Amino acid sequence: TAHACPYPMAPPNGHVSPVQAKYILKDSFSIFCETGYELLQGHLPLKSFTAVCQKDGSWDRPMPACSIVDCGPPDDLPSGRVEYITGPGVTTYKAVIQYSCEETFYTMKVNDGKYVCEADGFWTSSKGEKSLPVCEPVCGLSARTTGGQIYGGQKAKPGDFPWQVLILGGTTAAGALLYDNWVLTAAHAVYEQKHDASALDIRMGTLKRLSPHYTQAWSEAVFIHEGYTHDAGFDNDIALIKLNNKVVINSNITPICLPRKEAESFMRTDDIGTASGWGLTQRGFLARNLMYVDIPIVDHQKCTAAYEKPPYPRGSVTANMLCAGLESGGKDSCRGDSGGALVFLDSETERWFVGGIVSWGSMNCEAGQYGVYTKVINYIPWIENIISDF
Repeated sequence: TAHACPYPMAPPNGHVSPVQAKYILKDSFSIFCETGYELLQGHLPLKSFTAVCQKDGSWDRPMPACSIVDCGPPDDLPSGRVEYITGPGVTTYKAVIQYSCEETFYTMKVNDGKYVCEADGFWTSSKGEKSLPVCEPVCGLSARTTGGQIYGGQKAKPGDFPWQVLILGGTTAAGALLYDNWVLTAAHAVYEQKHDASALDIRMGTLKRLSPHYTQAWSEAVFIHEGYTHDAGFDNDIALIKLNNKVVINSNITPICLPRKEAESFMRTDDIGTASGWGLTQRGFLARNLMYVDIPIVDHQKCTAAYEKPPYPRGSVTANMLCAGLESGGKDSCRGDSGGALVFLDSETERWFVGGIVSWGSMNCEAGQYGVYTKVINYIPWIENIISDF
């Protein structure tokens, strides 16, 4: 009582493993699909398929499909767009799509935006990446002419300092936007709200600190340099604030660039940096409008020694700080707001980068009393290490 089962005809884009002239009781056959095609019984992908001829006249399992792998509609790229290369709406095995970032305010990182639909069902970059690319904000753009110092306080125009950030709530301080979801500031400015990031009301995009027209952001987490000690000097006075959401990048909101290896070239003694603020840490009155001042780097040895004459503490100025200031810029001109960025012009790239963070300094605006700033370049690995975990 051993008879044949209907000769197995493979589905399109599939084949039968053991090709026998006839199949009878107990015998078997499997179906394997071409590369880029998958076994489907209905809408269910199978690990594999193997039908066995029973005592009946029929096979125990019906023929499955060998259907092309579909990577599905490509995800939306934030601050970017997608283009179908192979053809409109085509998302199956070996189809090609091409991501692009918005033209002037974003640049593409992580790869060139080209993804192919692979056999595993994932859109895959040339580097083998199965995640979306990232549209990073272009940094260091400004509306200013140059570093053409026009002595003393000046009024900021729209787009002059698009990285400028105002930090309200528990503290009153400043910062600078990095990328579209980080804010660089001084540790002394936000140390007390280290265990309470929510209480940091973060605002940007506005020249006027009292304007109802600003862009709002909220801190997710605050990262104090572990080397900063609150009740013992300003060494390692640097902190990062993570924003809960990314901010829109336009003419009024653009991050400052981080200083690259060769940034020391443009921050030598007598090189000109710019500090901006409302006067949050000076005295008397706050400015309604954003102000700035062009100030030269002061010889470190001259500044070290200036802050050692009596009555003063020693070890005040460390290798983790730089000094800048004018030798006679009354009131209007001074250090800046606590946490604010001291910026410089990379002349090769025409991009502004942050070189200092307003940290501390004398009360008497400045001669012989310069501002002291956290030397940002010493902390690049510290900054890179935190921003890479997010």
